[PDB]
Amino acid sequence: NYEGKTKIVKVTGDYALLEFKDDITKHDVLTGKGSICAETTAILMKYLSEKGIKTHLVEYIPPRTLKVIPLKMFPLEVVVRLKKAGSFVRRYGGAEGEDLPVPLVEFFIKDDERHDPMVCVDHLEILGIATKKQAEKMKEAAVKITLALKEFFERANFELWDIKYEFGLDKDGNVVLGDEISPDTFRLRKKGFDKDVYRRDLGDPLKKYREVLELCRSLNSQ
Amino acid sequence: TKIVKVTGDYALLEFKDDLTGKGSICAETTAILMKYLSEKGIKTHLVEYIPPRTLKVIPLKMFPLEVVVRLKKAGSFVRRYGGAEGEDLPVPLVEFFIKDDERHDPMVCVDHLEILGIATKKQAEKMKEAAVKITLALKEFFERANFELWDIKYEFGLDKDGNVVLGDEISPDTFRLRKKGEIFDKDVYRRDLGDPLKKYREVLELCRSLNSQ
Repeated sequence: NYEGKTKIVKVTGDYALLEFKDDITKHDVLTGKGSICAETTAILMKYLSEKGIKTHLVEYIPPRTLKVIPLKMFPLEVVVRLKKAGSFVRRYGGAEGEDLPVPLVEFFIKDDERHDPMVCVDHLEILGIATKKQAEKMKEAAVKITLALKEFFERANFELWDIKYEFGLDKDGNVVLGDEISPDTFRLRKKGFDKDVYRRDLGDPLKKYREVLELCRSLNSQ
Repeated sequence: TKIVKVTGDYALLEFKDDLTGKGSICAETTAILMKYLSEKGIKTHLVEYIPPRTLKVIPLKMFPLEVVVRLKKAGSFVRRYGGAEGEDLPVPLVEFFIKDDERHDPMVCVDHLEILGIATKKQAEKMKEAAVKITLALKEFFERANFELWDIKYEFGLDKDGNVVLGDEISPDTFRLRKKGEIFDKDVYRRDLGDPLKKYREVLELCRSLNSQ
């Protein structure tokens, strides 16, 4: 099968199973965190799929398993930034939290060894990782999804700072959103304080996850 | 290094040995390659070489960018993505780097240059095309003497009219050049480790010779 850092994938016949673990990356292991991420992923991806966006989710199998369609994944991490934060401020400066004029899409070769080096489309073509067409699809999908998700959390007055995606090809060569969608892959903040936020997070990390889930459940029932 | 100093309608770019005596060689090399590039239709800030270390150049508003063109996988390219050192690239690869020492000159794709206010798609786009042309013409130039260009770095700026122009210099300080069929030797690096100007001298003489010296 295959055991990654936060989840394990097991190919079962036609479909595949994706089990979310309780690990963290301040590495550790919070209890019930896998179930939380599995469910918010399933809620978010369901919302996306009924909109036409292709994702690998077939269904949610409580508590921490997702029935997914196999995909031939790209060794890539596609990040969309709506606001300046993280490695973005450390590389180009700016005000963490400042809005960008438009959504920024960045590619990173997923390679924990040499760490995850950034790449531009030209790189993907030369390294034969993806074609100019696939790359451009992934970019279009990433932004589409990012905006759709942005409007989603918007209903709750929460703002999406940035989020990371991973895509793959299904049995027909379609670009499909794989991986997950949870606090582990995106930075979401209250509409318009560092100290405070940092406090509860250090108090008990599982709190932001619980809050995100409840939030998704809430918006999901409307 | 070297120091630029405007002289009214033009500028004077003085190459300093900054501790050696390479500035003269570097200026002459830059003048020879940059002059050959011009007849190839490429636009550079070169007006003329004023021996032994100055260049009469047209004033330019420089882009805070180091644009790299790789012909073969080497240096930072293999470290980042692996692959065999010296392996030729299907097509030249252009990479952009912001000049920010405090931030370690982060790489930036086109969408960055624009979103960051550094350049426009059209400018970035243009620096790419030029960089590839210059590189190919330079690779061709050295192949006539059995030398292979591995990678090189250029800097561009905008002239008073606003178009992309090649700036800075072209010398051993900006490109990696090896003779085809070179087998690295321990004793050679070592002993010759006392003559830093050696590579500069051979390059300059290489260019003079090719310049139909």
